[PDB]
Amino acid sequence: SSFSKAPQQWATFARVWYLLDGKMQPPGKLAAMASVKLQGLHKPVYHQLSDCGDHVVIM
Amino acid sequence: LRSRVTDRYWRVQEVLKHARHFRGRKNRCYRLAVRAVTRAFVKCTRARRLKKRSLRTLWINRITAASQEHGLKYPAFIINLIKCQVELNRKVLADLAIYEPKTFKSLAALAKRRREEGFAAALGDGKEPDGIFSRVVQHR
Amino acid sequence: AGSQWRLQQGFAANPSGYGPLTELPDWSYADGRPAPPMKG
Amino acid sequence: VPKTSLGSPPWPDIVLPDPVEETRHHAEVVGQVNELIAAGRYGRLFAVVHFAGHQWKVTAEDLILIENELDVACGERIRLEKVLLVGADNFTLLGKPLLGKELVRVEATVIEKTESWPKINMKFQKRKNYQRKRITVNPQTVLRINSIEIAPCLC
Amino acid sequence: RNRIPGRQWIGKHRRPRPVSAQAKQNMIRRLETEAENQYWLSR
Amino acid sequence: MTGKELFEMWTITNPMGLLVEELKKRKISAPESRLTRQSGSTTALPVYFVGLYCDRKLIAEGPGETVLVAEEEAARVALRKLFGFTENRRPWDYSKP
Amino acid sequence: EKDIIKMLGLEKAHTPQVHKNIPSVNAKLKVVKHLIRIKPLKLPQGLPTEEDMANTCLKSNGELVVRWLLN
Amino acid sequence: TARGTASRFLTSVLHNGLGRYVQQLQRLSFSLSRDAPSSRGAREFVEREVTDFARRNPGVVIYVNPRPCCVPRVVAEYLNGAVREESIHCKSVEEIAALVQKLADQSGLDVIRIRKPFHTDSPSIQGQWHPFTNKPTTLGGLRPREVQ
Amino acid sequence: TYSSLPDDYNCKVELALTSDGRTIVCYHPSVDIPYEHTKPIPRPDPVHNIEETHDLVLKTRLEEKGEHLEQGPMIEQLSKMFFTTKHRWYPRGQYHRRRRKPNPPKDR
Ligand SMILES: [Mg+2]
Ligand SMILES: [Mg+2]
Ligand SMILES: [Mg+2]
Ligand SMILES: [Mg+2]
Repeated sequence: SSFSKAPQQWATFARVWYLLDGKMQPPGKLAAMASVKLQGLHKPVYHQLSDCGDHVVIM
Repeated sequence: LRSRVTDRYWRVQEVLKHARHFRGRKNRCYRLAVRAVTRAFVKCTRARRLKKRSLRTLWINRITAASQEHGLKYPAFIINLIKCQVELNRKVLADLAIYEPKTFKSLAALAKRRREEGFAAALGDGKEPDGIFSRVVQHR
Repeated sequence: AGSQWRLQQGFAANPSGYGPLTELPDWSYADGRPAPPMKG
Repeated sequence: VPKTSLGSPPWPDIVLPDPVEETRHHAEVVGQVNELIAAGRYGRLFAVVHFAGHQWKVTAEDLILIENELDVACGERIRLEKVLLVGADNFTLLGKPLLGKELVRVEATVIEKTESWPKINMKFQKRKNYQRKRITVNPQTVLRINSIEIAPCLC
Repeated sequence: RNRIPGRQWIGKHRRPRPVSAQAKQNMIRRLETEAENQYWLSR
Repeated sequence: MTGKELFEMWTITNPMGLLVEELKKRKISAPESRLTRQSGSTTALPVYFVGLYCDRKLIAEGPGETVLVAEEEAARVALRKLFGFTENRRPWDYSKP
Repeated sequence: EKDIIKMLGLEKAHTPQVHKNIPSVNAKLKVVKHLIRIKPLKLPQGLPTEEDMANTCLKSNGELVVRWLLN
Repeated sequence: TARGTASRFLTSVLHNGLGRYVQQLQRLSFSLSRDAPSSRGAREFVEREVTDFARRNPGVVIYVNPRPCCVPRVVAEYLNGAVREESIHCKSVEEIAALVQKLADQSGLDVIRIRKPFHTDSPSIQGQWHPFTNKPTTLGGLRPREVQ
Repeated sequence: TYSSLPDDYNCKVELALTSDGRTIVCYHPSVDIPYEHTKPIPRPDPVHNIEETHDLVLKTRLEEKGEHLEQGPMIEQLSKMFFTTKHRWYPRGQYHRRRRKPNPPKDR
């Protein structure tokens, strides 16, 4: 919690890489959660103007 | 007695000061500025009305994000927090989610516990079993 | 929301209805003397 | 016993602890939190309070702006009676829906009694020659939350 | 491609917009409230 | 001092050295640096979480854009925890004695 | 219907109004019964006395309490 | 218009009210006229209740200047060096008193759009959210498709 | 033992109700990452530009790395490296450059 300003900022707004196996999965149900992760709607620090968005890798 | 307007400079400037940051000829020409300034003011009032709705939607989105991060859905979290007589609004809930992660996890655990007690009561249909967190406290 | 639950439990459908959250005064002097009553 | 897809509900089965053991564990947890409060091992406290129709999450040395004028002079201390939530790094106390006055005490000093910037309110109707312009200057107050105290009177 | 002749909601041929379960539930709730009202208005 | 940190006004040069000296004074052998969490390492903007373990017990953890920066931040966090300048510390007492 | 609502004192929505249970007003309530919710007024503690006028309240469930937040 | 004007965050001068409260009004200069009809309210204010205000607020230096001026003015100078000039032209004694009390109560900061109704330093007690604050750790810190 | 949420991610929630029943308390001590759930820090140290004949020239070779590209390929490389689009890196005109606030407000 007692981080400096710049490392705290980096930790809070860091990008995350998620994996998603698409074997025998509906493309729509894959795409809904992939889009949620892409927008960043799973972050409490989310905002439309902020660039909070994580990478999604679908295999 | 001929009367003419002598403060027209200030009359024009009172309108032109609100359009200095515009684009095109609307920041210079008075005819094109009066229409643009009026639209700016109308949009200002409408967006003042809509700012509360936009911020409430943002807070709700952040609460959904945090709750789903804790493995819980937003409607369930809200209704169980209400059933626990915890009257924290969406702004405070989003503030806690962003800045008080342990407190938000505790609130999510309490909401999930209340949901489990409600489900157990509904399944049992028994009056004598009462949940520990399902008790209602009246005004004192 | 939970207006139906509050109605069933007997409270107001709105948390701002005759509840202790609004009926009670929300501030007082640090000396302990009571604050002037609220207009609402 | 057959095991089909719809023969069992699609959620984990939940089992709840027995009420007497739950009450004993609750007593133990309350005692531990109370002993932490008595020892004063909490570092900093934040509190969610209800004031002037809004809920504020404030800590010590905090600043808040209230959109209405109060019946106090500048520099006066005020006890915020409605405290819904208190929290520290280790424990957290919730009200149902409010906490106790003897349990929590929050003090705020009045700093500035001012007025807001001129807000524009204009109504306009198309091709009806209806324009109405108004200026709003809402009085405002500034409060500095100084200290948040908690007492060991926690049963 | 699927044009609606005339206006959407006034002409002889209108838009075939259906009735939803939410609308049915709202009407049922209103009917229950009115039944309670007409019971209380009896004696 | 309200809203200010310790190292913002101290401006030390070797946080890890200062931490190891303080631990030697406090009878601790040495902190071991371990990469706790990370997100992306081949990208241009990585993030690394580096923790310091004393006798396999976590004492501090710090984020950074690189491993060295994360380790330095973890050392600074450990120093702040040791010296009592935590962000959640007791606020200064402003009262009449 | 608008005039009946106006004369019943129900101009403002979601504000309860107390009325008699006589047929004279029951006729108007029947006329506008589709715009109103009607409940019976319950008095667990009796009618409010002259010393309890200023400490009463009307709950959402319909009982008019005589002593509301004493002390 | 917020986009057309300036803005600032909620703040206090020199952490006012933290250790002690210091009144931000430093000096108050009234410029009025002894015979102009527009200065009648200012004259009555000076006759009646400028002394009471001075006694109530000993931390502000009050100057009064009767000079041949057409519009009466009040100049409030604050500890920041901020100067607020108001016109008391053709106002009642009660209006003058209300304006003077408002000037005394104000902090002297610019009256512009305030971005937030609140301001605190270090609001991240017990931590601040980062994407790793609520994710479980795996044995050995292995990646999802990494084989040890 | 019982817990509505798993105690594996950063705090251990223990809920309780006061004897009066009007207060819900909860003890949530933080959780440290165990030593067995971490990996050693990787060290990258390689000086392949060193020369046994002239160390000054060896240092110069490793320090004089330079490269230049056109705007098109440079913006393409930047977009590929930061996972953005090419449109972000193009400049803006005077009308947009001069309307930026010289002294934006700062919080904290
Ligand atoms: Mg409104
Ligand atoms: Mg009102
Ligand atoms: Mg058509
Ligand atoms: Mg038609």
